[PDB]
Amino acid sequence: LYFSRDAYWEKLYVDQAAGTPLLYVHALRDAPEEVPSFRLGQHLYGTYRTRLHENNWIRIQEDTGLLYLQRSLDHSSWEKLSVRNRGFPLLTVYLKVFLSECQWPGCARVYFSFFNTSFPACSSLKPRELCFPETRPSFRIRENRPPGTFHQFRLLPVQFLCPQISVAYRLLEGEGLPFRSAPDSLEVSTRWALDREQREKYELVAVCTVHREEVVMVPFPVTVYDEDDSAPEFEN
Amino acid sequence: LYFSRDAYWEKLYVDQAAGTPLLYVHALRDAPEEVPSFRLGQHLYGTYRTRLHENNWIRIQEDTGLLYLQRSLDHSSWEKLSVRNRGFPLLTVYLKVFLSECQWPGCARVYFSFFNTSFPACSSLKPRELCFPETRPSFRIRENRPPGTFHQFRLLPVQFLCPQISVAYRLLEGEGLPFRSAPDSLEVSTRWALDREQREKYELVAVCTVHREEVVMVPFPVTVYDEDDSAPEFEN
Repeated sequence: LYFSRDAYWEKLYVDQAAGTPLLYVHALRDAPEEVPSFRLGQHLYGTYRTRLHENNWIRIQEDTGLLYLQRSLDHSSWEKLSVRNRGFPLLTVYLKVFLSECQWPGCARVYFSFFNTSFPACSSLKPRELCFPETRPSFRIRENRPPGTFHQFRLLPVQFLCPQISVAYRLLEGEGLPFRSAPDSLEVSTRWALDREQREKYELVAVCTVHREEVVMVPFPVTVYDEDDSAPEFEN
Repeated sequence: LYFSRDAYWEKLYVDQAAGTPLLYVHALRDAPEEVPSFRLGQHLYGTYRTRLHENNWIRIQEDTGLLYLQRSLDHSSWEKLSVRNRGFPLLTVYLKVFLSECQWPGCARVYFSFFNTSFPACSSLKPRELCFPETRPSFRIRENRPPGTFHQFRLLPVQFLCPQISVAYRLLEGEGLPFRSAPDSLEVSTRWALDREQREKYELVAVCTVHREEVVMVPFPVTVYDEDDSAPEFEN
């Protein structure tokens, strides 16, 4: 089994409610019977991999790969983490996610940009921030390995705190291609095994419709990996 | 052998001359006859450990642990690195430094904050920026292992580009303590083996005198490690 990304990212605010869902990770199969079992590392990490504190706040669903807040992060929580960050401003905190050192394919790092404020007002959010993470993701899919779900598009803290904003997604430029994003689906999956001899790189278009409708589009890149090698491929 | 820090940091600018010296790393001994031999990883890394490019610019002196620019980083160099950073703004780039996955005690990560400008005018620099890195370092020294040099204070790009600014350093609060920073020395060393049963943590004061004299002081923390365990200790 391997993650379809080496790194994930979202934002965390002061005083987000226990019960906020954060994002999903995804593991694809190396053999047909493989089933992921997700678990978190024990600690939260800050600047230059500083070990900050035991993670008392974030949990993952072992079967489905959903990360969520088990306990709210209040002002004091963020202070405990800040003071352990070796003098650097606390800008980012991350966790490790194992699927059965933290390195792809067996471990993903989930990064959260900390914002010292409340989650913003719903009405303040522009379509780009409602639709996709701040930097669009790219994906890793091994040739000649079984197809499966490798992404989910909806921003979970936005769907949770702003449930009155409707958001929908589709792909462009995937016709004839192995990718499925079905009507009303927030998931993206492959349809058949990939093969680097046919295509090494895909670049689809992800399209988000918010609401009066407004649309935002971003590239959707997928690199086809070797069945076996662990080394990251360059991305351009 | 082990590094006396897990992470190092400095700044890099556009168009710094080939031949700029950057900083030293230091490896202390686990047994009396051990001698480090330093080598760099093959690549430069950017945000969330993105593998950016082969490192064509920075070299290290294998015996002494001096990192320096073998080739200037011009506007185009920084563009090659930026475009490989997976859509994230290029703020930090790092290298791995092996002494015989990159994890203490055998591997240190050296981080450079990239500033898209020329190195600043010498006359613009305040004493704090002339004296110490932006976030002060802290050190790791194993109990019951041989003493040795574990830090060097002078900021090498500043000494190189601003040689008309005199800078000197000493410690306070080390009397009776195992630390030596000698008159006119820019190095700090231990004098005898440490022992966690006597002291687990030291917090000295590093004092820099610039030039008319102005002085800046910063804490100088040292954590005493187990002779054997690799796990980072929390720092407060």
